[PDB]
Amino acid sequence: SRKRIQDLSRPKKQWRAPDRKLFWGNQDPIRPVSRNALKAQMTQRLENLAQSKEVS
Amino acid sequence: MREIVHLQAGQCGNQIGAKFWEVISDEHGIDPTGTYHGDSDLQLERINVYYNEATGGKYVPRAVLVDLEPGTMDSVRSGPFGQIFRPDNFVFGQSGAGNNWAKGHYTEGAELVDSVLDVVRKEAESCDCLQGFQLTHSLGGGTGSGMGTLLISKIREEYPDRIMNTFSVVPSPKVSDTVVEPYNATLSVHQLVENTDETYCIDNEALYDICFRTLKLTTPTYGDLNHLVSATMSGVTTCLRFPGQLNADLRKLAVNMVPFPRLHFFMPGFAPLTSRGSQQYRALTVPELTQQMFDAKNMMAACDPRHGRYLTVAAVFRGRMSMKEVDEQMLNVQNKNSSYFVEWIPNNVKTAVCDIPPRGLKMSATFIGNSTAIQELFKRISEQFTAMFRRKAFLHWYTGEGMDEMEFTEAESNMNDLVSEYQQY
Amino acid sequence: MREIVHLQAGQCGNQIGAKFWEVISDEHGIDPTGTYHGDSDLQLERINVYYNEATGGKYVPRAVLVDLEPGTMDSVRSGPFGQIFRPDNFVFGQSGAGNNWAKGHYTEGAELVDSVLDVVRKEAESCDCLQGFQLTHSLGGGTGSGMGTLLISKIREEYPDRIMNTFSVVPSPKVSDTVVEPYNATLSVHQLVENTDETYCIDNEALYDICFRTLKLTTPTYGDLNHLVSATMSGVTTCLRFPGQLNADLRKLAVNMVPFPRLHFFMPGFAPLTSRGSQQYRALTVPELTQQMFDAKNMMAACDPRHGRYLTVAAVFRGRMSMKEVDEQMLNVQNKNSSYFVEWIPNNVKTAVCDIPPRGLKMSATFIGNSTAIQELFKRISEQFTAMFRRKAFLHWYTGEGMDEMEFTEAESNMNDLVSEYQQYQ
Amino acid sequence: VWVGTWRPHRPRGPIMALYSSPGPKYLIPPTTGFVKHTPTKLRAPAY
Amino acid sequence: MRECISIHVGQAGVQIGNACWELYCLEHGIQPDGQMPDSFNTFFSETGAGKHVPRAVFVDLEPTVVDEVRTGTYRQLFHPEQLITGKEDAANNYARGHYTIGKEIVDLVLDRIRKLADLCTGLQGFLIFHSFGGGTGSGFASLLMERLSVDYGKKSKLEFAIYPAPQVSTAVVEPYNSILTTHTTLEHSDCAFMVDNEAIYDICRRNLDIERPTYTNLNRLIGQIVSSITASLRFDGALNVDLTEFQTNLVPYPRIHFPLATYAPVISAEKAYHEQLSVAEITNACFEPANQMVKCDPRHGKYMACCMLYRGDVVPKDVNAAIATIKTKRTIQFVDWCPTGFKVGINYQPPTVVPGGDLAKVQRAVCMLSNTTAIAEAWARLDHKLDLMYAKRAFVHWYVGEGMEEGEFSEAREDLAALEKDYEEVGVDS
Amino acid sequence: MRECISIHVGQAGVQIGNACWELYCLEHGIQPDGQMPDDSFNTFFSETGAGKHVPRAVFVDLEPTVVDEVRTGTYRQLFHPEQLITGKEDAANNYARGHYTIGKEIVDLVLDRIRKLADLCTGLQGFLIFHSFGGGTGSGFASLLMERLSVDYGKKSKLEFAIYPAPQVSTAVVEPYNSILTTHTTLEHSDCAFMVDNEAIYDICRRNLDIERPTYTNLNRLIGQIVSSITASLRFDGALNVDLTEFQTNLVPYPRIHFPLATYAPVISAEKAYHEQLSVAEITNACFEPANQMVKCDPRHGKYMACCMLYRGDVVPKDVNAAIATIKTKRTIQFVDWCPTGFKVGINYQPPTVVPGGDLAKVQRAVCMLSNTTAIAEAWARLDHKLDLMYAKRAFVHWYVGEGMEEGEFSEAREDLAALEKDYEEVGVDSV
Ligand SMILES: Nc1nc2c(ncn2[C@@H]2O[C@H](COP(=O)(O)OP(=O)(O)OP(=O)(O)O)[C@@H](O)[C@H]2O)c(=O)[nH]1
Ligand SMILES: Nc1nc2c(ncn2[C@@H]2O[C@H](COP(=O)(O)OP(=O)(O)OP(=O)(O)O)[C@@H](O)[C@H]2O)c(=O)[nH]1
Ligand SMILES: Nc1nc2c(ncn2[C@@H]2O[C@H](COP(=O)(O)OP(=O)(O)O)[C@@H](O)[C@H]2O)c(=O)[nH]1
Ligand SMILES: Nc1nc2c(ncn2[C@@H]2O[C@H](COP(=O)(O)OP(=O)(O)O)[C@@H](O)[C@H]2O)c(=O)[nH]1
Ligand SMILES: [Mg+2]
Ligand SMILES: [Mg+2]
Repeated sequence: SRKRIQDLSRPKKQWRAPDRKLFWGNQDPIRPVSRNALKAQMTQRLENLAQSKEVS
Repeated sequence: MREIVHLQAGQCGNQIGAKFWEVISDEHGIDPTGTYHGDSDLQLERINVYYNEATGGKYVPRAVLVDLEPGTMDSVRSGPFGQIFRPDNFVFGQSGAGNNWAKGHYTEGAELVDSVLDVVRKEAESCDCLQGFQLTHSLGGGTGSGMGTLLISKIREEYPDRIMNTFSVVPSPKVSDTVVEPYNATLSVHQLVENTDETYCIDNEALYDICFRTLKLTTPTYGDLNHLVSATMSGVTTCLRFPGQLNADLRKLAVNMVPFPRLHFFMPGFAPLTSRGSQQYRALTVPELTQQMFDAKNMMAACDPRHGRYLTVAAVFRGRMSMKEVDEQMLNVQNKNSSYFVEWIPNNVKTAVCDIPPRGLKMSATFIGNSTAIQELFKRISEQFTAMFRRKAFLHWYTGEGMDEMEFTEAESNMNDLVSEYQQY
Repeated sequence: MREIVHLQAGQCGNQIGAKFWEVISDEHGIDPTGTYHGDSDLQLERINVYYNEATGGKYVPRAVLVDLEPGTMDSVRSGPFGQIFRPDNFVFGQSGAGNNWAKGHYTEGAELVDSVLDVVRKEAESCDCLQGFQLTHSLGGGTGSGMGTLLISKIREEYPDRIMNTFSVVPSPKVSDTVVEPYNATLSVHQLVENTDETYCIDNEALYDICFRTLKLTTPTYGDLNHLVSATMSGVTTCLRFPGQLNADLRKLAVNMVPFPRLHFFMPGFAPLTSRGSQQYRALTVPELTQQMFDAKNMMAACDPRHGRYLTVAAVFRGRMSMKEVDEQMLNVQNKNSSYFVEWIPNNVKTAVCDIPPRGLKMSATFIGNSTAIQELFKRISEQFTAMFRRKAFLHWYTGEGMDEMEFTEAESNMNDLVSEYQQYQ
Repeated sequence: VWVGTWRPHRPRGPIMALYSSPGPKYLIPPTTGFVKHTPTKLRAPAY
Repeated sequence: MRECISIHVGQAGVQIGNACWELYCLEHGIQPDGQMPDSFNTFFSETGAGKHVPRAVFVDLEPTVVDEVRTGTYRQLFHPEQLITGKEDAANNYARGHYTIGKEIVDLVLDRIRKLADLCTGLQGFLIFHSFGGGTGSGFASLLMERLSVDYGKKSKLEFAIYPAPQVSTAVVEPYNSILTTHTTLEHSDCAFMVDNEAIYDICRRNLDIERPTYTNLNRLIGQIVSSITASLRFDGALNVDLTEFQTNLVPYPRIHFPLATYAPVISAEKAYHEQLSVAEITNACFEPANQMVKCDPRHGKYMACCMLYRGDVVPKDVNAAIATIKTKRTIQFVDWCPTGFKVGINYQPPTVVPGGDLAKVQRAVCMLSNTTAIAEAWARLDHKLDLMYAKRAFVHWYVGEGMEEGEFSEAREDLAALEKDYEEVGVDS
Repeated sequence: MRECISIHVGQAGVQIGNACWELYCLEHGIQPDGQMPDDSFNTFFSETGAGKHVPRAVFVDLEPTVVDEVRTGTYRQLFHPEQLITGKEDAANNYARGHYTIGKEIVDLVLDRIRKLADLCTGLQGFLIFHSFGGGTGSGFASLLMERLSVDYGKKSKLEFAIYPAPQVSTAVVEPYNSILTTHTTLEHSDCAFMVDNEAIYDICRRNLDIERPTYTNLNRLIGQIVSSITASLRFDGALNVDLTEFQTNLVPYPRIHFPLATYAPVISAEKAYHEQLSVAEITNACFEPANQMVKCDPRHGKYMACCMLYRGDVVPKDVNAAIATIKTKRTIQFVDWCPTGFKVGINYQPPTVVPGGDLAKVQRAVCMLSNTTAIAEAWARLDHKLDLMYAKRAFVHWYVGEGMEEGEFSEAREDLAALEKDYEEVGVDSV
């Protein structure tokens, strides 16, 4: 019967992931940069997104 | 006889300088009409530093009002203390730069510079001796961060030896106010390091935290926020205007504070900050002032003292006290938490004591600090810049008005070198 | 110039220590506003043992008011002496305490401890010379029992030589107002045994019996309970404030009191208690205090002192008495009850004679006793703990919030060790 | 943060004030047509 | 800073909330219009002109009850968005309650719950009003609180639900669907009080002199206990207890979380001008077998954890003697693994009376909360009554025709047998 | 200094202008008949020496049936008689006719009126094009006028407030023809395009507002109200002023990606906000609802890249960033990795006005949220699906080529819109 006591003693199951604990007065951002857009991303070939001049 | 000329560009610099010219007109007793209405002598024998004379006893301030958007001109002109400024320094553009550095520096911001250099030169040629250049602006705006840097480049290329002072606000780490904040922030102050020698980084979330959890104000507005900066602004240059027992000018706030020409970034402060609900429950003494000077709750920057290590510290005291308890308290500061001070400099503090405290209070202090934790701010700015740069995220508004791809890389390289040299020491 | 820092954690602790400032501010003649309006001049000389200063002559005590719920600061600020504290000295929380260990020690309390050491270092560094720390809490809840016990650990390592004056309200054998009291008692006095230097164990049941039987109240309110505790509270530190023929400070009441570092749990008391209608009937003399001092029915702890021996006995006499009497009766009670005093300690009693008694009495006394009979209390707390541990009654509520199984086992083991040392030297 | 001998104490569990209300996340059914209508409008007749 | 959110699902909850949101208006000072002629913050927010906002949501799939509420004298008090109607009834079906019609309206009621929780700073729990019998209060509240758990997490949920009375009922499928109701309770609920209808009838027949009782008297007698739960939350007292420890000091094991409710001094106004009650007998007035709000005999199980919230002019000296003389007798029996037993709560506010009402103006008033092993029989009879219907597969075709399956029923019977085994195991001594 | 020119054309544009100049006259002291019973009226009104104020806009249409009521009704006293340009024959749901045969001819007066309106204003700021995407005069004539203005005035800013075809509600059948064929012309010669549709405004007027059976006046007054705060900072002093030319360097990361959304949060009835406190933290939090948008898109499947908040009236500058920070903490609003900053704030010192007797409620707060997302890419997928199903058998091509030009421009739609569809996918791909 002791295994049943161990079965009720198992507390619970959680559903909401706890929210992020934030600290103020520091130079850290709220949403962290993923470190793969830091120095691991590379540009694409059709990235011709430049400034559109006046007419000619 | 020993003058300082004030400059401001942009909405941020203009609305900070407005509160500045209110508070320093109040310390010297000048009404918004322009006459003298103080009731002493010590505020009248050194008034020419910030003001000029005129016929009939009119005291005209020495300031330069520039902005490419003329919207803030009508706001500061029709404000409380807006009728003292002379109507010839009001130079303005018609097309606003609008948070673009290229419009503020190269193609439109440079076209109004020939008009502002004339007024700056005319102001600087009517003084007996020049000591400072006071600039207030925003570090990631368009006109404040665009033409203020151009102005100080022109001044430093024409006046080589005069000390210059920026009182500028920096982008906050928690909330963002513009999407092009990293671009302007990185690319404008990589001409701050090689030009300037005494700069003051101010945040806006730390000022809000000061107004909420220390001053305890329920509705802290911008008019009540720029007064907080203007207090430190007026408190830095106190020994120039009033006598004292250990008098330090701005030049002696440079040798004792700047050991290397790159490392010159300072975080300001102001000690006697408390709510009116506990003003009577404290006693205004030197120990609580020097305790709250070195607290994170009385600084204008979001850099904690923990993150780095203090190099130099300045602390200007005002009022009637004695100096040995001041020096003893500085010694206990150096000796108690010695893990936050550099070992290879024996004394890390500079003290100056004035004689005239501000109105209302009986004593006041002004905290200026140098530490190797300001590099944490530039690490975040370089992080954001490199994240926004390689996708060419907002380079469309730059490369079409006289930019280059490699110029951004040079700015990021300078920032990485600055952070590396801060870490090295 | 010899300073003591006051802390209060939990609403029970805040209630028992909030009235404590009433018997001190009136002893020093201080208005509830804070100004001085007394008649004498001796009570103003040593006022920097509990208070601070302000311009214009207002006096503000040092206190770190700490709680987890903002439902106390609308009450203790609105009480009789709410205006005397300092608004920046208030520390609060948002979420509830829940009367559990995890929300005082690990999850909620561990967030708040960085911001209570800020005000502890605010006050403890503006003093001249520090003696120690004064803390009011309970042993059957979650805030005072758990978070204050965290706070003594977060203070003790910073100040390794100062003294920790804690004040414990112990769960009673017959009355309990909480269902998880044995857990919060064992988890507290597992770690309370090795940081603080003197604990004053107080039972609500014995103190209620004192209120019903000795001074004859029919309807005892909580304020009249806290007043009776506060008399002893201010009776210990009366040598720091007023002159005396035989002075004995807080450190002298620490060396002479423990023979071993872990047997430091004390039974407090207060001698001159009388009914309402029998105050002016006669003058109080010194042979009629020791009979009120050395009886089981004056003791604030439910453990009957006659179920053991006494190791170290204190008597903080307050008033203008002779010294031959206050030693001759101690010799007489030592010879009268030989079996209630140990054999290997020759003198079992310390006397300390002050001068100033409290207002309303021309004479007073204070009793602090360290007796072996308090091992009965730990035994019943351990048995009530193991009653809920042979079947894991409420371990569901702890183990889901960072708790783990076997530290309860080692805390019960720690209680067994404390019981065996307390019995072994008897 | 630990850039010396001092460090901040770390709570072992989540704070109950963190468990707050999620913001805009639910799609509430449209009020035009017949394919998906709220039971709060008197619906228009199809034919 | 001590907020509570109230949800009223089905008719059996909205009809109680009707009495509750006039009792709370009388307890403070807000005319039903909503305006005023500072502790009301735990049920009301503010406007610029000065109206007060009830923090409650009124939802049902039948527009009748909310429609007659809107036409009454509460139109100005409420906002037209907490009064959420529906088109077509849940039709007495646990399947229909949350699968076809009740599946969609969740996205509107939850959006309004989210707008209610953002205006408060100290939100603690949920006050859901439903019933175990029908389909709106049993199916919609099921899935609603089910995804409330994934919407908020550790924030507690307090249902005030009624039970199938052991020898009277209205619906036939009440035991067929009440078992399926509890398949969401023991993992998304922490304390749901059980107050059926027959025992309130017996209470108002014996303790009261009233004849032909209506639903209004039962709703008021339930709302008195509901208001007494949040007494220390709104007002000051000697022993302040809130919802967060109410979760802990009452519930030993996560499955064993269904306690009882009892309001002791329900004495008629006609017999109120002569006698004045006292603490030493009002404590015994909670533990009588004929004074409780569920028709189960307490001798049938040992007590586990008791919680009494004394309200009014109560001094803590004699509640000690009350519990001490409670411990001495033999009919009131606790478990061996709980030496401490009880939980004491004292406030400073006597209960409010309602004009044209039934209760009297008493001085002291104790609300008793307790869980006992006796409720295992109250589940055992509902189990057996479902087993008799299921042996011929009676009403299965009215449930599998909407979206449920027999394979769901095959995972549905055995958990309540496991719960009976849990109660039997936790009842024994060591 | 701070003047702007707005062009109204078509029927949707002219009715929006009819509703909008009501609000423009109501904000200032200008009567509906021109006079008054101060330098904040120079952005929208000129001054004549007799006290008459003349508006800075144009009303151009190829039909007279909708300009006649302006020329005869309440506002014939206000607008310039030669700015009230009327046509002869309708474009009649045809891009080709109103772009090449009848719309080519009348612009010699439209551009002349624009020139004479531009010779009064000194510091011109930009252009506000008011038309619809699914007509002939709205989608063809305004397109050609936008070509001519781009090739004449150079780098002046161009803004579009246009009516987009809803996925279900649509009154015409040639909508995907002359709607997609406008997009060859828009994105090359434009800086922003604030699209709205008609189904989402119906939902807003029905659920947030409580008006039943809404005519076009309600939708057009909502449009006038949301464009009333887009030029709020150009004329009213404020703490954090955001002028017109800094909209584009905040909203536009790439010149192709300049198709943002629009949202006006405090839209509510008189007897609904009376039971409400309308704090800042619960107004900007309502700008991010899917049910508050003026275009039917799902931002849950979209990825925000830029934002702007333009507050009005009594707004404390402290609760704004406190409301942004809690948004940053919530996970329901996800940004892209290459925008770590996100937001832009503007605070003004003027409460929003309300029309007297109108459906809106008086307040002293107003929030306009402008943002571009990747969820707009689904609003082009449905029109591409429509054109692929309709052009597959050459449904209505004879009405288009009958004006004299080939069907090659229809074949130019698929590669251009395919590029606009796949680069939107490319700019939202994560870091991998
Ligand atoms: N106390 C009280 N009980 C009620 C009231 N109305 C109904 N009941 C009880 O509720 C039971 C009926 O089941 P409910 O859950 O209320 O049914 P419902 O809420 O209308 O849900 P649906 O039948 O699906 O519409 C009956 O046995 C009644 O005892 C009421 O107004 N007050
Ligand atoms: N919201 C709103 N939409 C309008 C209004 N007036 C017209 N529309 C829209 O305009 C669309 C018709 O396109 P238009 O550009 O007006 O057509 P046109 O201007 O008459 O030009 P032709 O079609 O060639 O005759 C309809 O689908 C409507 O959705 C209005 O007042 N309010
Ligand atoms: N903290 C603070 N920041 C301000 C204040 N006024 C303006 N700013 C900042 O200034 C920046 C705008 O700079 P701006 O003057 O528009 O640059 P410009 O366009 O080149 O003139 C914003 O990012 C604000 O954060 C103020 O009173 N306090
Ligand atoms: N003797 C006495 N006991 C008290 C008083 N106030 C509270 N208590 C006791 O405190 C116990 C509850 O502790 P509690 O305050 O809930 O613990 P906490 O919430 O974690 O601080 C009860 O058993 C009461 O008997 C008091 O004024 N005097
Ligand atoms: Mg129903
Ligand atoms: Mg047309």
